[PDB]
Amino acid sequence: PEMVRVFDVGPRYTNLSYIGEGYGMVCSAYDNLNKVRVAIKKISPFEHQTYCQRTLREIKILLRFRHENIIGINDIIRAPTIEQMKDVYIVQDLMETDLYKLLKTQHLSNDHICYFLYQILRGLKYIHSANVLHRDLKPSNLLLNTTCDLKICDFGLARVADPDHDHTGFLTEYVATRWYRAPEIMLNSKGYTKSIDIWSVGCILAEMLSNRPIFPGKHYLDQLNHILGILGSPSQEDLNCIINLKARNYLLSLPHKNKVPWNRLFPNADSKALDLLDKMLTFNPHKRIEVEQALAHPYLEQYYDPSDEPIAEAPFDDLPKEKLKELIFEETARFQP
Ligand SMILES: C#CCNC(=O)CSc1nc2c(N)ncnc2n1[C@@H]1O[C@H](CN=[N+]=N)[C@@H](O)[C@H]1O
Repeated sequence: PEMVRVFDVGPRYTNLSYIGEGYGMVCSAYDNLNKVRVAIKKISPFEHQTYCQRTLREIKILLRFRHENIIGINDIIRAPTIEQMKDVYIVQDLMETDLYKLLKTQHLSNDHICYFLYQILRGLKYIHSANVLHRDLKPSNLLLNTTCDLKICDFGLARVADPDHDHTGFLTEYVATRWYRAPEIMLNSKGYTKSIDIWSVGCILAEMLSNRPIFPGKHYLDQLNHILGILGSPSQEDLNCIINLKARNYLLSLPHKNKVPWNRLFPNADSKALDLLDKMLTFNPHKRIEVEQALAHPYLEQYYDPSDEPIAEAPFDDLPKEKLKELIFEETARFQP
């Protein structure tokens, strides 16, 4: 068996190269059936029930989705029996880079920003049409190939939307990446509505315009104060939508902050881009633009075509890992001989 930097994927996959790490490690490899290099991630989740959760979610959702702007699973490798199954290998198309790596060193043209945003929202339209929330959209979860085709990846924190149960108290702990969290997560939201993903896309759009995160909070409440430092103080109407007193009185305790105009923050940006940015980065999640409205926005008019923006055929844990291991074993059976 080949070893990189204990990789067990043969004999279909050979000539492995390290790519990176972070629930395991990712390599590229030659696929001797399809005669092309692919990406393989090795996952070792079965001890920690948390790992088994994220792994099962990603596998289940990505095997059910089929969309040009969502990464597919080509193959899954694992032992023939549960007893012998310690690692799972996920095989995907090899993608040249991701948007995080790209924004570290490349300035994007406006034409690239517009194309990337279109593809992000086209993929998100399909996700949301399945009643799924991605819940961790950020640059490193947007893969890009050599021709800038964009595919959303990593559904390990994804959930079925549940708006009726979205309310919670002030300073409720949250897992998804801090810089891309909508302001209501810190105030009164569990992140169970589609508007959580639109906020994240707004943050991605801002970052494409300047190559720097727009709201780089250094800790939990600091995130909210970066957001308010640009958006300014919420209106009386938007406060009145927050019924929870601890959250509301926190906001009322802050000094008045004026809005920072988007065209002062991004003086080179296309004005239509900044109009759509404003609508994605709206404080009140009920007033925030939805995915299909964003696709119809004038910034995207070169690409918008609802007939070519498909939706899903149908919509979409306390569990002891023994049942989760078993669930993972079952979900991955279709790739065995
Ligand atoms: C197989 C499988 C499961 N795929 C994932 O879980 C998403 S990661 C990823 N998928 C890639 C892909 N299909 N082609 C090229 N490169 C990829 N990376 C890169 O692997 C290091 C980050 N790892 N992390 N998290 C960085 O270089 C990422 O660009």
